[PDB]
Amino acid sequence: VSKYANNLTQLDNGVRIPPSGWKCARCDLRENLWLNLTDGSVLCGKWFFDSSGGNGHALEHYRDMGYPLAVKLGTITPDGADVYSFQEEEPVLDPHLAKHLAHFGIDMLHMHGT
Ligand SMILES: [Zn+2]
Repeated sequence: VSKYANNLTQLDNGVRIPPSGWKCARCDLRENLWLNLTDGSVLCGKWFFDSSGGNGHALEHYRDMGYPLAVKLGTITPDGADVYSFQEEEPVLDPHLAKHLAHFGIDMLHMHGT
């Protein structure tokens, strides 16, 4: 569980999650994405060997905003999703996933949670 999730600061500043449901800033990846919990910056992170992209936008986001938390998009299930912390450096959980995703328009139950 993320310890930063307790003190999760969200920043609605032009946050507009795309009609694609997800896709990162830098590269053109449809998967392996990291949706920032704060301002809603969607980035990604390739799984070792990838031939589509996965550049270092995460560090840039730490340079720009400094918010080291993002949801691993694509792993979103009715139960929950995977989250990565750049601050804790670990794959972390969030006891407010549903709230955060719901505030993002991300409905886990939409496909098969109802
Ligand atoms: Zn990317």
